[PDB]
Amino acid sequence: WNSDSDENNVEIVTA
Amino acid sequence: VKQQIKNDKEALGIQAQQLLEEPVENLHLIRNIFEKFDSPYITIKKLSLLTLLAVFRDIIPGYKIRPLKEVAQRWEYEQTLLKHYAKFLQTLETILKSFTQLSLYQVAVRCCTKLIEQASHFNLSEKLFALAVRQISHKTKRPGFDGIINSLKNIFEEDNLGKTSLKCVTILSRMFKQRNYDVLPDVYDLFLSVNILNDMDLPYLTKKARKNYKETKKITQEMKEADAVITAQDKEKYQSEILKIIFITYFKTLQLKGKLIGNALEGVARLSHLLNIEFLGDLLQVLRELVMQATREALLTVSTAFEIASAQGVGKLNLDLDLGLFVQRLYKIIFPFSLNPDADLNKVVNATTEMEMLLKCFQVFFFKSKNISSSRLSSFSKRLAIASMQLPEHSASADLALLKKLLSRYSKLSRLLTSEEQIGDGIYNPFIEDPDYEPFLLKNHYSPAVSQSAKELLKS
Amino acid sequence: FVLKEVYLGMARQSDKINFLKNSAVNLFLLDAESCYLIGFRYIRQLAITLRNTIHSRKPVQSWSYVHSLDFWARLLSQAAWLSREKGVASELQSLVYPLVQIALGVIMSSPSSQLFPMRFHIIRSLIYLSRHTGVFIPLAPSLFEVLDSSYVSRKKVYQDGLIDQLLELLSEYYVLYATDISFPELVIPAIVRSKRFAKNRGLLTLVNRLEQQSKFMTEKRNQQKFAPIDSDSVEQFAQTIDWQQ
Repeated sequence: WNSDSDENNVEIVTA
Repeated sequence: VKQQIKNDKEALGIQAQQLLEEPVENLHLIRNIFEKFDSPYITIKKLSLLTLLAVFRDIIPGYKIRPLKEVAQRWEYEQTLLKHYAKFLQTLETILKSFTQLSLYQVAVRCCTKLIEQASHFNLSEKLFALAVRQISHKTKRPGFDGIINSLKNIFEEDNLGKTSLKCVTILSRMFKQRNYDVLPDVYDLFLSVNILNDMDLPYLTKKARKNYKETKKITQEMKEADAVITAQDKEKYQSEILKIIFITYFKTLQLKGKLIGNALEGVARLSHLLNIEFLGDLLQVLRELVMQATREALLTVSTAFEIASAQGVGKLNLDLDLGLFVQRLYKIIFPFSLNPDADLNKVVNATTEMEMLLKCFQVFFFKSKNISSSRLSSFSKRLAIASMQLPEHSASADLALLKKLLSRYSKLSRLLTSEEQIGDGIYNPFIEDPDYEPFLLKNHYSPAVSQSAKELLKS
Repeated sequence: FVLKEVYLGMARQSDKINFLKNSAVNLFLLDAESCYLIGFRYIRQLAITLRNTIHSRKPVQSWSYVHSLDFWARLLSQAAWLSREKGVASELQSLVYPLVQIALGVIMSSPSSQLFPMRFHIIRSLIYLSRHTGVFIPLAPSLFEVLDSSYVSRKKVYQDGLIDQLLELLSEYYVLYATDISFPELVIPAIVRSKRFAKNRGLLTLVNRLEQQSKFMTEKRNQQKFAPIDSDSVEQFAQTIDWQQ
C-alpha cells in the first residue's frame, strides 16, 4: 500500500 | 550455544579485519559474511549485519562508480563490489518490509541511516532513500524515525550542489501523493532544512615531468573556473526545481485543508522570499481565500501574510496588495480567541502555543516602520485589553508590556478612546479627547499578581 | 490535628454530611492560619488526583470528589469572608484560586453532556466563591461554550434544563460583575458571541437582559466622567448599582 511502481510523454521546448 | 555464538563473532571479526587490510583480494569473504548472517541466531544476524555495514563503509569509494588489469580488473572489482552492495540492500528491504524482531528492525534502520549519511553519493542511493522514506510515510512513528530524519536533515545541510537533496525531495513528494499529503508534521520540516534554499625539499621532477606538471596545472585551473560557473548554474537550477516541487506540495496541502496546514504555512513563509515577485502578489490571495480550529488557521494566514509583507525592500518593489484585509481579520479574530479556552500544559509561523504568535504578530506589527501608532494602534489595543480578560497573567502582562514599551505616547488606550471603526462592535466614543476601565475589573481576578500588575500599569 | 481528623471524617462520610462539614468549617474558622495548611493539603490532594487523571478522570468526577470539591469551595468562600473582615487575604482564602483552576481543569477534562451537570455545579460554586471574595471570575468562556454546546445550542428535557441552568449562572455572573465600571466592556465579547449563536426564547431573553445591562453600564460610565485619580466616584457608582436581579 506504499509501492512506488510509478510513461511516454513530450516536452514542448522548441519554438 | 554461547561458545558457538562467540566462535561466529570471532570468525566475523577475523574476516572483517582481513577485508580492512586487503579489501581487493578478499571479495569472497563478503559472501562468507552473508552465509554467516544466514545463521538462525538473532544476535549473530545483528552482528553480521553490523560487520557488513562496517565493511561496506570502509571499502566504498568516495566517488560515484562510473558504470561500464589496471582498468579492467578495477572495473570487475567495482562491478563485483556493486553486486554484494545490491544483495546487501536487497536483504535490507526484505527485513524492513517483514515488520525480538523489533530490535533487529531497529538495527536494520540504524545501518540504513549509516549508509544514508555516508554512501549518499554512491550508486543505489535511489533504492536506499526509498526504503528509508517508506518507513517514515507510515501513520505512526516507527522506531528509528528520529535517526532517519536526523540523517536526512544532515544530508540537506551538507548538500551544497543540491542533486542529492533534489532526489530526496522528489521521493518525499511521491510519498505525499501516496499519503494524500497526510504525514507527520516533522516530515514537512525536512524541506526547511534544505541548505540550498537557506543559503539566501620538493621531490625532483625530470625535464619531461615539469612540462607535464605545468600542462596539468593549466588544465586544473581551467577546470576549476568552468566547474565554479557550472556549479553556480546547476545549484541555481536545482534550487528552482526544489522550489517547484516543494511549493506544489504545500499548495496541494492547502487545497486539501487537512491538519498539516500548520507546516505548509511554515514552509511558505520561510521560502516566500525565494520565489518570484509576481508570485508574491498572488500568494496572499490563497491566504485570504480561506475565511469561510478555524480561528487558529486564520491566525496562521494573517501572520504569514505579515511575514511575506515583512520581506526587505517591499518599499522599492511596490507590490501593494492591501494587506489591510488580513489586518481586519486579526482585528476580528481576537474575540473568538478570548472566547475559547487555552492550556499551556507543561514540560505554524515559527513556534507553537497560539498565544505566542499573537504577541509575535503584534511585535512584528510594532516593528513595522511607522506603519502604526497613528491612532490605529490604540483602537487595536482596546480590544486587546478586552480580550485580556482571561488567559494566564504572564500572557496578559505580555500584551500590556507591548504597549508599555511602545514608542507612542498615547495613554487613553486602556480607557475611553477615539472612534473604534474597522468592524466596530465596541464603544466608539467619537471626538472625546479626554485623558481619563478594564484594569479596574482586572484587579479582582483569581491570581493575586494580576492586581499588582494592574497597579503597576496605572502608576506607570 | 483535631481539625484534620474532623475533615477526614467529613470526607469519609461524603444531613449528617452537612453537619460534619459545618463542624469542620467552624473548627477551620477557629484557627484560620492553622486550618490553612489543612485546606492547602486538601487542595493539593485534589490537584494530585487531577494530575494522575491527566497522566483516571473517574476519581476526579466521582460523587465523593464532587462533594469534596464543593466542601473545599465552601471553605474557601468562608475564608474569603474572614479575609475581607480582617482586611488581609488569608492563606485559605488565597487557596481558592488553585481550587478554581482545579475545577476548570476537571470541567475541561470532562466536557461530555452527561457530565455537564457536574460542570454546571462547579460553575455555580465558582460564581458563589467569586461573589463572596469580591474577585471577578473568568467563567464567561465556560458558560458560552456550554450554551453553544450541541446539547444546549441544538435541541430534550435534559438539554432544556442544562440551558436554563447555564442561563441562570450567566445572569448571576452578570449581576456580580454589574457593579464594575467596565461591566459593559467585559460583557461585550459575551454579547457578540450570544448574538452570533442566536442568529430560543430563554437565550433571546438573556441576550436582551445582557444588552440592557451593557447599556446601563455605558450610561453610568459616561456620567462618571471623572479622571482615574478620582476612583472614589467610580466606587460610589459601583456601590449604587446593584442589579441583584
